[PDB]
Amino acid sequence: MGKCRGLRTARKLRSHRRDQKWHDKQYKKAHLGTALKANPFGGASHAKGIVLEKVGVEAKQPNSAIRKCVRVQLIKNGKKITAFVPNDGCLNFIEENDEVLVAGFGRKGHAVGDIPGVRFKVVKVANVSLLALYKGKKERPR
Amino acid sequence: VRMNVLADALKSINNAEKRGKRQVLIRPCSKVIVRFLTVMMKHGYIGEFEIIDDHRAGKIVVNLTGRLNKCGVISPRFDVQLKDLEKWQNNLLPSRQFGFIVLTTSAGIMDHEEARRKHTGGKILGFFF
Amino acid sequence: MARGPKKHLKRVAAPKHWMLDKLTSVFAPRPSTGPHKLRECLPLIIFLRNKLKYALTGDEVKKICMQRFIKIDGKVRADITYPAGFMDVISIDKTGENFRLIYDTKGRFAVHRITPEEAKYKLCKVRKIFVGTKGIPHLVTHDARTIRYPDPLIKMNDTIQIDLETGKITDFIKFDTGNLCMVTGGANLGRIGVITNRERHPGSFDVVHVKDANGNSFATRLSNIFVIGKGNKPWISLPRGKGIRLTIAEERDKRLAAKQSSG
Amino acid sequence: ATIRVTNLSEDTRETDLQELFRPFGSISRIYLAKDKTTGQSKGFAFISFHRREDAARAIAGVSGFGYDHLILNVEWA
Amino acid sequence: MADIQTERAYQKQPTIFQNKKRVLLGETGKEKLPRYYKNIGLGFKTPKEAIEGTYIDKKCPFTGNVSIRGRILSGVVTKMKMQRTIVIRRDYLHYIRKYNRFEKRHKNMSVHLSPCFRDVQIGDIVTVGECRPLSKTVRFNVLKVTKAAGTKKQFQKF
RNA sequence: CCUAUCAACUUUCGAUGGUAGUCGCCGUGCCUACCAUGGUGACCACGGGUGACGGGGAAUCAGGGUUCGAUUCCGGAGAGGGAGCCUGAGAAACGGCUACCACAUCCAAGGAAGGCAGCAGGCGCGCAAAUUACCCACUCCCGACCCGGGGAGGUAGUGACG
RNA sequence: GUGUUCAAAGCAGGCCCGAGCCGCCUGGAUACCGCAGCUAGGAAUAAUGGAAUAGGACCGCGGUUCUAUUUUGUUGGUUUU
RNA sequence: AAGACGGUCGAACUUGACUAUCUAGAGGAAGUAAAAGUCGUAACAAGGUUUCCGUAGGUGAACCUGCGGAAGGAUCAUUA
Repeated sequence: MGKCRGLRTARKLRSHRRDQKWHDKQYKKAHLGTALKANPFGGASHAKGIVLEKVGVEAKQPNSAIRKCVRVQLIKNGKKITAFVPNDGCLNFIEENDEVLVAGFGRKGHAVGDIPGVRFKVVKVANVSLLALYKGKKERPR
Repeated sequence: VRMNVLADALKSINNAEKRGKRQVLIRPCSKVIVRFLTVMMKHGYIGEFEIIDDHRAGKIVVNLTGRLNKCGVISPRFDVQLKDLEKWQNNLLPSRQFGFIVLTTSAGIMDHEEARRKHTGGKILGFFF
Repeated sequence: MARGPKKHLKRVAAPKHWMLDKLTSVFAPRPSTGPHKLRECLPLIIFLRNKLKYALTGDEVKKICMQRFIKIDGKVRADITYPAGFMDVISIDKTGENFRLIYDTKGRFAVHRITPEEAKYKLCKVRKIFVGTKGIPHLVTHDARTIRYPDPLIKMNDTIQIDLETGKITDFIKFDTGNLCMVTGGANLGRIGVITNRERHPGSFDVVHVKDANGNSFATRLSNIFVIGKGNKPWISLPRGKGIRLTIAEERDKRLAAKQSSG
Repeated sequence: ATIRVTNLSEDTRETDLQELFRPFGSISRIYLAKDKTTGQSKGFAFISFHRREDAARAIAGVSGFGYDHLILNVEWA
Repeated sequence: MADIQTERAYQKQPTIFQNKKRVLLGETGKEKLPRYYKNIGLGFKTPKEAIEGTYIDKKCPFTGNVSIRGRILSGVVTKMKMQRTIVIRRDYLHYIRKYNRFEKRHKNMSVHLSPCFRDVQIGDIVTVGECRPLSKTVRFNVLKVTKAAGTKKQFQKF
């Protein structure tokens, strides 16, 4: 347990709780604004960028595959980020300087899967939805 | 030394009762202890007590019974305006069908059923059931 | 900013007891400047076309007023949003009907027809009784009517029959214990009753213990008590809803019993 | 204001500059001198910022910063 | 009490002035013209000190033109330093519902001390009353300096 | 609201107070003479930070709590930034003025006129947000007035916030 | 409280008379207020109160001196009370 | 009426100083990930020199040693 509980000790409880709140990792990163400064999501939810280059990534063990990512510089945030390209044989439709809409993954602020330095995934290629291309609802216009 | 006297008495009885022991020596002995014991006694939770008189501060020998399950202390005391009584009663008692919250009101140290009728609140001492 | 006073008032920010709607209109009538304060007032329009329903446009309301068939307090008005108040009499000269405004204990302004005998005068409580300039005395009523040379024995919280034919004092009623009062505003809105005791406290705020007709006892501030005449001697009748005090259960029983039993 | 950029490549177009000059605030427009008779991107550009602070920040940083293996030169227009 | 010729300007009270009439010389008062005193009500009585006075203070509500209206507060004198002002520390309770105990809080307030109160010291309980702002910090004025048990020098033998 | 990797702070260009005056719609170190040496802090002052307007209110929580509040209503504040002013009971006013500063416009080169954080619309910005429409008939506001004027406000259009 | 067809909501409504009944009538409750302040009842609980080399109570009383105004019509002086 | 005396409010400008925020940068030295390569064998069973602390110095490196500790050692146990 281990706390004060007199008849005037309101002030002591009020401030002690506030002081200890800051320790927690989940709390601290968000409240010091670190999340915005380091990662492009936190203070945004989606972000559009221009494709710098298409990268092949010879995925770190465990799991033997070529993961295949794109490198994107986001227009709003101004940060260079490597983002996973999901869906099967869908790397193809990306082109250098053809944009993409990037969004976070699912861990939030930290790397996913077997691959470090990637914590984001592509959602639209050519701003017209990678999903729609994969299904074949829509065609690649570019 | 002792910054509450209720808390020591209540524990003393419970620890006796666990053993099956039918005596305790509680002290320092105060007016509030007497009053708490009488209300407790009336409902049958404990047996009769006898106050021995000294010029130190007094000592009480309580002959207890195992009709009690727990006498808790609400230390530090809180205000109860008859709309935190309900919150306490659901929280810290096993049913609303039995058990008493015992408070001190300006109309006397009384069980909370009597408090509800008077509509006089005060400070919460403890409870039992 | 804020460079001067507003000339508008929005609806859904107007006082409840005028009995306007919620958001179905975005502007309330707003009282004009006059003898009473805007909180306690009842703009002429709300009485004329929302209670007595003689207009279904605002265009009509202006046209009604210009006929000058409406006198308010014996004097000829033409203001579209006249700031009428407590015991102000409205005189329709085309139909011969005199209506006065007095609170229900529900808290809604009553449509309360009175005879033209009772519309000759109204009882106004003194607010100040003033030794004016060059040693001439005056009384000043709540509704900001200054009457010179008033009766020379009067004192504060007296009531005063003002006459509306001719102006001036037309006798007075002395303030004494057990006088009839209507307690106006607050949680004691529209209740009638005697006095009992007026408790005096030096410095601001003095409370007046009132006992109503039913026998429910309560205090309010002196400010919230309005003296409406002499004890057990009304000069205008009780309004609808008792005008005394009624419980929500009793009120429900009346509402269901009277409805589908008329016609 | 308006800032001039020089030592652009013919593989560096308006789009390549657009993402480059966003950490120095948002550009209003990027005009780039092109001639299609000879080459593509001549060598000079004119970036127009909306705000005076953002424009000056660009000139300071970008001059000495490498982009496509060349030292970009930026200066007040 | 203290003279008003101590400064560099002689003062008078309103509508108290010299008629020296036909007879030679004064006034030239023998107490610097009749000392006018008046009550302030609300369970306070003008003391001897007002009547005895002739002081150049006029922030006193028993000889001045200041009016006392509003809240009447009490405090303990935390500091007396320089003339005609004291500092009182006003203890109050700030209510906390969120924690189930609540906390004392205080403020120090500079308050005028009239020369209608003398034989005063630090630790004294004092009753102050609201007034129009006399000076930038000081909104209040000492109406009565009480002595009062819990303070003692009340067990005596002289 | 957060902060001690902010512990002493406030006046030489008043900091607090006394006295007297100038001044102001009026109180008051408001300002000034003279005279005092005050005032404030571990009960967090002082300093720094702040997508820090405030409230009524909103979302979720057994209870306790936690989180939200520019945003249909109320108060305050500003109308490119600063400073000054006129009219008037009320304005330090951008659909008033005057200067400067930053922006923009016309020019015959001497000059001259300007402020959409009003309604629509456009550009820029971005992940993000609609008609360059119709009407004073309603609801109210203003005026010399029922009569007129109102991007107040109503009306449609856009609208898988929900 | 109220029959928006249910409902989100809204503050409405319901009857009688052929349409001269020149008509009758119910409503738009009540509840909530960080605090502090104001009023008032209680006196438990937690603090708080005093008489020690004496002090508080009851016109208990005296000798001494002072000042204010009633009053002996009025106004002044002296002397008391 | 221009103009004009002296003052007050005072935008702005000019020269030094200051702090915060942002950004270029040859180079230097760390930690992390990054994985199956190169040199030892340090701790893990007493790891074949039990481990580790404070502190000082030394060893290419793990690490070793002196001086005082601890057992979380391999000793809860040594004597007429």
